[PDB]
Amino acid sequence: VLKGVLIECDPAMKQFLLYLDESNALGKKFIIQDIDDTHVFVIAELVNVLQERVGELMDQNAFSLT
Amino acid sequence: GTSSQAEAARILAASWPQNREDEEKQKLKGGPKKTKREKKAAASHLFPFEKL
Amino acid sequence: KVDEYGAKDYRLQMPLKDDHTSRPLWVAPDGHIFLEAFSPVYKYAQDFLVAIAEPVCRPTHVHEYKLTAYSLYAAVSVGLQTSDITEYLRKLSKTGVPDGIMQFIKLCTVSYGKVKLVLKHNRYFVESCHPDVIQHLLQDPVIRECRLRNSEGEATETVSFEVKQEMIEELQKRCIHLEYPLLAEYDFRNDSVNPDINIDLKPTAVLRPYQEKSLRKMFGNGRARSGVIVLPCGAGKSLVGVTAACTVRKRCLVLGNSAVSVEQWKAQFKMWSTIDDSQICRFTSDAKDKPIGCSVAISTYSMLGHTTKRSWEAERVMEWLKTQEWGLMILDEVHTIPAKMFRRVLTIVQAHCKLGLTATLVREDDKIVDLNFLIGPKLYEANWMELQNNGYIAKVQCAEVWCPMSPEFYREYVAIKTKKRILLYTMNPNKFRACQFLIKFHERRNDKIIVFADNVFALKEYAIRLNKPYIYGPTSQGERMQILQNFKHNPKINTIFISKVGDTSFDLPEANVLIQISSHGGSRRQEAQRLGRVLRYNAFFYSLVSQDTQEMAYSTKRQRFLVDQGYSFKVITKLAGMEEEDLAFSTKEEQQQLLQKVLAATDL
Amino acid sequence: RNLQEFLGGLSPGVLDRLYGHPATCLAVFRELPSLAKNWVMRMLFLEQPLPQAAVALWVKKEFSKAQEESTGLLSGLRIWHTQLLPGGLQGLILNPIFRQNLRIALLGGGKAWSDDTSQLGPDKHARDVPSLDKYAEERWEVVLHFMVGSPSAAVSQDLAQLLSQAGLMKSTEPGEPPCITSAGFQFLLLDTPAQLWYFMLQYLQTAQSRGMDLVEILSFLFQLSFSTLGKDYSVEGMSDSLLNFLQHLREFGLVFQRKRKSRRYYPTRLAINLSSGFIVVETNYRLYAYTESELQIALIALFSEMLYRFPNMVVAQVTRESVQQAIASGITAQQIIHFLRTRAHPVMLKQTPVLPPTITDQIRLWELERDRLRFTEGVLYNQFLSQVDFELLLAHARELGVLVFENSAKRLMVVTPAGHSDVKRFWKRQKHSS
Repeated sequence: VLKGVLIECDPAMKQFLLYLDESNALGKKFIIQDIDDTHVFVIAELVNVLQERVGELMDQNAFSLT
Repeated sequence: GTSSQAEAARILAASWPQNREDEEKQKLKGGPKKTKREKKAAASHLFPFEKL
Repeated sequence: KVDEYGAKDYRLQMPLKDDHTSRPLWVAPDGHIFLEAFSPVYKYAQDFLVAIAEPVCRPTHVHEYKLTAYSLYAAVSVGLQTSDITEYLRKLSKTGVPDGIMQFIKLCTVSYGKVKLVLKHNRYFVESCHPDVIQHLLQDPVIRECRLRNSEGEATETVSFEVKQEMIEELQKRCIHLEYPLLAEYDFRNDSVNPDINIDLKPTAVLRPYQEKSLRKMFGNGRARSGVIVLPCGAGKSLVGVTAACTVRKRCLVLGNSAVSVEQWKAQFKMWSTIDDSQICRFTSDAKDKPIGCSVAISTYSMLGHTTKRSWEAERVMEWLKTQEWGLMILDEVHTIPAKMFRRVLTIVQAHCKLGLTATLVREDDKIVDLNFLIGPKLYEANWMELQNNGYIAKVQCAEVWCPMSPEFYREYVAIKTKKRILLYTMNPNKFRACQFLIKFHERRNDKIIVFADNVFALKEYAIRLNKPYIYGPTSQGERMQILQNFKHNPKINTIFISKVGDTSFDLPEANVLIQISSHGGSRRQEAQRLGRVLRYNAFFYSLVSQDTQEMAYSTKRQRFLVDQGYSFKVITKLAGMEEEDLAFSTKEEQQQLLQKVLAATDL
Repeated sequence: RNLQEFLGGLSPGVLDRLYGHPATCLAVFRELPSLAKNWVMRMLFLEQPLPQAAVALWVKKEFSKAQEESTGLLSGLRIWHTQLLPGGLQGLILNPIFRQNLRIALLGGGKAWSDDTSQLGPDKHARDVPSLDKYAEERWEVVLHFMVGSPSAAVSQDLAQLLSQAGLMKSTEPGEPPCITSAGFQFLLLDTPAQLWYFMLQYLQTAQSRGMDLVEILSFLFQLSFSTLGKDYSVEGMSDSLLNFLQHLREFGLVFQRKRKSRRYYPTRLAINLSSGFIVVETNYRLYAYTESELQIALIALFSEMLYRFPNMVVAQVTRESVQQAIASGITAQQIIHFLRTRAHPVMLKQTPVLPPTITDQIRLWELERDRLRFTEGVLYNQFLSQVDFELLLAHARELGVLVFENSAKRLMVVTPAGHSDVKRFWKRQKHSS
């Protein structure tokens, strides 16, 4: 059996995480099991770096007016 | 393929900004309309293709 | 000055709030004006502020204007004096004028008429009422090269001296740095040296009151000075130029950008000026209607500033044209004046008044500041919101509707970074379906549609898929003309595709729907021009972008001009009846087949 | 929660005792829906119960849903009760005590709600309506500052204990001031009448802890709600506990009283609205607020970036970063939209809707950014050899109610970490039985 965290999101972010898995942008292949087209199963010990990467992607193409 | 149409419609129609708007709609709209003027304002601010 | 919440707070600076709110104005220490639109004195305050400052944003409720040195120069150019402007600013302040604005206004307004630049007998002179300023600027090394041969003292009457004609731009740039701005005032009432022509506009071309304000501000005290007038393309812009040319009553020179704009200006003159075809000439190496010996000459850029060998007939025409003075040199699309070769066009010809007209003054590379001294100060800025409130400009319902990225495209979008992702979000199947749905919906209701789309490579498969006319752009001259001619008066065909060709002032017919896809990077000018092609909710235009891509940031950063103009972009995330009818790319098979052909570019 | 929700959860005896005061009956009546009010007025002079079908035939078939909702609300509030009409029929008649008190409050009868006001003559230290409003605003601002924790606000220890019980602020370490939680921020963002009503509801839910009569407090509060602004009333004629409660009102600014021993008290505008604009929003994401108190400045700065502060004006810009930070602080977009609508300048009221749709849509979209990713800890099962074996285990997990996600196509399922042990034992037991 596998223990971790299920992440549900749009297919765009799911495939972005899939690309991060193969690109080794975090240092390892911690994206272990893909279960659905919109759901993934990732180990929980590095959810923070994934959140940081998602935030960077989101605010990169944002052009904050501040 | 018959299933290809349904799969593409499911993926495209509800990819990012529907999987949370539909949830909010299902978890809301319990009370009645406050006033009829809200519908008038919505009709005035809505584009013609959103009225049909 | 204090940053308790990160906001520049000036509560202590201006406490003069005696009684109590009747003045709809707020001032700032450095400089800024805030105006309340919902006031009974709104019109008078607007008339006062326009003549003294340029706007920075005009939303529906609280207008914001900015105070600049050139704005004060323009204000003092009109009959308004320092005492009047100061007392009226203090009259409507509701907070008290800070003691940082009065000094700035005084400094700006003191040195306005000290130095003038005049043209006489094909000679440029600089005249000063106060002789001391001549010695003050004499020590400047850059000015010394203008005189030739050293221009001893040009003892006349008032101390003046000649300057080099080809280096007039450098001294104009230096004078503002020396806090001695130059003015270009042409007193056309009394010349007796110029052979004034018999031009006279017909008394049937009535003009709207907003054009009256700009024209009156141009001629404040019987003289015409160089300036910039900003009016929408749908509004009357060429009419203002024609009226100005008629009032000046001198030899006029009109400069356009494209080889078809000269025909537009000739048509405008033939429509609203009552001038025989013999005097009107176009100098664009297409018909050669004897430009030598003409009253009004219309030509275009990129030909007056040729850096290569010129045609023999063109060389003779240029030699003739560089030998006489010009009255009210009219420039069109002035926004793209500060270029490498377009600036010297001003210095390659001699004219008294330089009148520039444009609809989209916004430009990147912050070269608009150079236009302040290249031609003159920003004279008039039309308020688009009140212009469309009068009903003479179509109330366009701006829309910003995005489409999600299909999974078959997003993997490749995030995989590639070497500039090959431009086509990817451009050819988004979801955006294609949205565009097709909009096209069909607006055709079902008989609405004229213009579809702008850069990246003509994508536009090829975007237009041939729907089997609709498109302008590749280097097609021909005749094909584009006939396509645009049959576009308007044909119910069978009412939608066309344009590839960056409609990003200028053309003769495109009236349209109600505009759909732009994959425009340029951050060109606010391009989007403003495209919006200008619709107005003339009568109409509405849509912009399609792809989520989670650079197009989101581009659209956000390129709409900041229109929101300052007062337009609001409603976000549309769902399209009603998307699955009601059949659209292209319905299944995944053709969507994934599109990947091979969109990756088939491989331009290496 | 609204008043009806609180009243419906009370025992029938409490509801019956509440109706004994004429002021309470009017407050209950004005909370009823429009259809309910007509039924109450029609049945005002009826001494006989009416058949359920007869009442049901007054409304049309299409609006039967509203009729059912109103009837259910009336039954829950116990305004009327079903009577066994002779012949097997069911009769509906209003509560005699409630009906009599409502008629007295409307037609007249009995003694006045207040004891008297002319017995003591004119007030020696009477104030004015603007002074009362200023005092109420100062008290409310002091309370809200004490919620923040600034030393400028000093209140009684009982108020701090009440706030701690309300959950807005928690005192993790004794002696040190409590720290305001996310619920505290949400309450602070709430509207002033809404904040007053929430505070009163929290007081009433814990009213039994102090040994105070809920009925008396509710009756006195309702009487204060209908009181005329600028007119004092006699303190005498009330139980001591209520007087103590009145003192807390003096702390909250609802009721003005010069001295604790004074026999006069002046209701304020805040007390009137307890029973139930200066911000201009522009299409360019700009807020122009005609306010001077630090309270409104702080509230606006909670969800926006401040730019300029003129002595009578605040110019701020609503940006994505500021709204994201405010949401991370715990405030939802709906609360921000409601706050902007409530404080909307009268000029914007001409627009329909008052706030431009683009700004509200942008705020809602910015709210949706935070919850883009959904996280659910669990255990993944992927070692199913047979479909039938997978189906039985999935059914057992669904019976346990610990399933999070299922995929019958690939025989994949996820269960909660707590329920993993039960699923493991069940799977092991099934193999043992095999």
